[PDB]
Amino acid sequence: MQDLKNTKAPVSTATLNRNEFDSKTGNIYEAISIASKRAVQINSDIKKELLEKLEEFATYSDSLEEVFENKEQIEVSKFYEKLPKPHALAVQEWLEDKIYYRNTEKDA
Amino acid sequence: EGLTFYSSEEVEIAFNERKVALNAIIKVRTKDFNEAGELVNKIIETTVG
Amino acid sequence: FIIRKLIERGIVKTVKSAKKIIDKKEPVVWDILENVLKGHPVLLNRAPTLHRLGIQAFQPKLIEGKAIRLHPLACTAFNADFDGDQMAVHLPLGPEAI
Amino acid sequence: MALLNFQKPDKVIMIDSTDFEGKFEFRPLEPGYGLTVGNALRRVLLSSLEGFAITSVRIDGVEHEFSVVPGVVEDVTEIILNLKQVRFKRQIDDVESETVSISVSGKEQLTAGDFQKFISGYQVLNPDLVICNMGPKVSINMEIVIEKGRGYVPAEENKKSNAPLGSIAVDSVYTPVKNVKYSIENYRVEQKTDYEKLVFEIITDGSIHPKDALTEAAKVLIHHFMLFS
Amino acid sequence: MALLNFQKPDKVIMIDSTDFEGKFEFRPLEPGYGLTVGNALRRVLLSSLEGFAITSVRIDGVEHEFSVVPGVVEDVTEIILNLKQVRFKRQIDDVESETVSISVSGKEQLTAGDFQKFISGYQVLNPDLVICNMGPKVSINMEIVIEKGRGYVPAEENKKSNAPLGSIAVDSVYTPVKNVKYSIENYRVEQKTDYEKLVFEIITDGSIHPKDALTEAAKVLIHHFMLFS
Amino acid sequence: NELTDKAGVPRFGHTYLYDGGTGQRFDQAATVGVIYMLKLGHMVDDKMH
Ligand SMILES: [Mg+2]
Repeated sequence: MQDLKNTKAPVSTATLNRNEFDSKTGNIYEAISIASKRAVQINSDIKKELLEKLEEFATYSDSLEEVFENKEQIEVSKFYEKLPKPHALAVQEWLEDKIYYRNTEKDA
Repeated sequence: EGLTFYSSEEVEIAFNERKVALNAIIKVRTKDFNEAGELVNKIIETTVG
Repeated sequence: FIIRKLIERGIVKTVKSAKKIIDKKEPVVWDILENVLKGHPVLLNRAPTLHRLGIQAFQPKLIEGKAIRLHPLACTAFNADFDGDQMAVHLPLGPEAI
Repeated sequence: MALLNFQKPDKVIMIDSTDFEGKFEFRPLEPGYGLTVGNALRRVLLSSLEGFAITSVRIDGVEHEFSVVPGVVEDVTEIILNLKQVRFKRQIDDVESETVSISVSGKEQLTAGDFQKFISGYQVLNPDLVICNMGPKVSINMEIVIEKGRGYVPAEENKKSNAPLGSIAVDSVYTPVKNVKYSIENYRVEQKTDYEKLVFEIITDGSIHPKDALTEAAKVLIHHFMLFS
Repeated sequence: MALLNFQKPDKVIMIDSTDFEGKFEFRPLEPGYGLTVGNALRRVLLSSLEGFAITSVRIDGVEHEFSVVPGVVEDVTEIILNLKQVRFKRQIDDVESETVSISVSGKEQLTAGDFQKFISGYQVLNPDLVICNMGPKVSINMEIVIEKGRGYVPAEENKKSNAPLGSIAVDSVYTPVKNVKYSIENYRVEQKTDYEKLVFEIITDGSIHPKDALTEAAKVLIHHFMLFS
Repeated sequence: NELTDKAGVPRFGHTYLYDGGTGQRFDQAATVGVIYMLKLGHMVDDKMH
């Protein structure tokens, strides 16, 4: 699993160098497609980890109130919220050559 | 006007000290391309702005 | 997205309660929206869109008032002045679009 | 007790600090106060601070600042320009002026650290500063004058009528601060996004830490405004 | 310890001052410090000083601000805009909020001074301000609420959810300072003519004395600048 | 011009202004005076959606 605590991906939108992004494939569109597929995978993994963590801190309350207050759950959710977005993590992985891609049609 | 400066640092110091005008013609030493296309230091007549 | 973060934080268990909280404009909504805006650009479009620069992506920031703040350097591309012009805001959803 | 409704910062946050540059943060601020504090501190930091710098230099065989010393790569104009960059921190108290006549030979490069052996009351803060490049057979003799002053003073005001013949007046950068810059960013507090955050950039020459300069500026402003009590 | 040669003023000197206008001097000052002190004080004076104003109004028989009181020339909107202009000076200490019930009849003109017989903790500084022109047979029964605040609070923020029916919230301009003007003149101390002299002219609404306004602005500036210790 | 001279106004309204944030006089004089402004019906409350 990725070390989300020590990730170098930018938190917000940043001006990325297009030449570095498409250097490996020679086509910015192919790189964008690969990055988005990896971003979908990263988002799935992050959702699974967050769901497990929330289930660990989930408290069973039988009250019929519409608003609940769980400070530990709120803190965990805030920590996950402050992390970079999945697509930013995918871009950071792509820049660091941490994404493996293969074209099935070209290798057939 | 007419002052010489070792770099942009002294120009900024003088401008912040109000000892030189923004539109004054000054001389500064900084990097600029030579006739061969290389980066060298030379004294160039310029303006604080 | 704010609804998703509300259910993740455990404040509200249903989308209806999240909608009620959002409609009341509570400070927690702004705290979540500040993080949600990060890394999720919007698309600004001014009609007529004569060239592709008529639609551009910008990183949104929360501001006060009811007017959209535009960077001055995009005006030439958008052919937009501040004499009463309006622009449409489009929000991409999927990671591919972002 | 009436100051309950006025939002004020709790501390000045220090992001990055070296011996030459520093970054400070001041948040949250009421609207308009960031500009006031930043402008006041910038003006005080620029105008007020004192320092020491070279005022006059004489070389053997030179009569004016438009000649050539035999054996050095740099001309006398460049020599004076590099001398302007030498930074001095006082070592012995109450020493306000020292005239140092140096003699260095057998070196291909004369650095500011060579002056330190012959200067008594001052410590050179940048000993690695190259002053002149010369051949191994060249011997140079300088007499430099170090004085205390404020701010930036060109040669015309530093000129003394009793200076020895052949001496050239040198523009002196006495101020320890090289540049002060501040920018104000909108800071969000609960529901309001009109609150302000002030960040500060101070670049010094090494004689004073940027945090120390900021503290001195704040102390000076407090002393000035206390008289309205 | 290097602050020996900075000539600092001894006191702030009051040339002429009434309860509404005051002229002050600040000397001797180092060059450039007059602008810093003057601009900081002007901004703090025009920004953060506390005051008193009206927050809610309830006229009997009037349910919304877009109605009319029988027999009164001015509509409720003009009455509200005039009520916004009433100025209060605190007479009893520790009084932060007061509810005033006003019943005026038999008069041809409702002035702010007519509120004084019902207000206990505050003093009307402009009793000549006309609220409305009425007929001799018109009886006006209104309830106003006076509170403490800073700057400007719109009527939207002043709306209380527990207010009685017919209560109309009003815009509140809490600022007590009407004008701050400063000038910088050169001052000669012994042989140096470069020292600066600061002149201050402050116009207040009468709720706070100009000297007290200067003292409070200075207090805010000290409180902000202590954080850089 | 005669009316401004009588009123104590600089001719053509050309007066030196001062910045509210820093207090420094602007390098060039600015045209200042009273202009009649109107509020039009194209208000932002009806256009945000
Ligand atoms: Mg237009």
